[PDB]
Amino acid sequence: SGKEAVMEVQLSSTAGIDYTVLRDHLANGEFREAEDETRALLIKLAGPEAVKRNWVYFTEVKNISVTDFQTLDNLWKASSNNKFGYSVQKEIWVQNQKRWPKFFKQIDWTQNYRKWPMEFIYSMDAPRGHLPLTNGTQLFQAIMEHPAFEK
Repeated sequence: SGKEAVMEVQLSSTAGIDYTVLRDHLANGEFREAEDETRALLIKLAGPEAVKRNWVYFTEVKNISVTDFQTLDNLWKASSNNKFGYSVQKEIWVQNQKRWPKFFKQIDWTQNYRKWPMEFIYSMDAPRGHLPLTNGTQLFQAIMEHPAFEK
């Protein structure tokens, strides 16, 4: 169903975050824009200091709620026949023995080191775990180690 699946997802937030824009991108298959929206929300979610400077410190992922993360992940999973999502990324990372460059290769972020944003794959043709992005490396870790997926 693809586009229909994204719509079925319940859109919930501890922090009054309006996921519709993302949802609408992800539904209509607008992965590039969805990625950009995703980043922007993660910033807003990390709290005021994060928003002021406009990137996120790995420390601040602690601040982001389970629900909000789960919502993002649900949508990304939904838009992708469960190929995309933070949780997916954790799975692929754990499956590669938490060994980073093995993982980065399995996620086709190297296929070199794919240059953003022209050189990335924003489509259903992308490998499982290719999206979304999160570009050191402690940040991305903190996300996956987050309790929303642990589980």
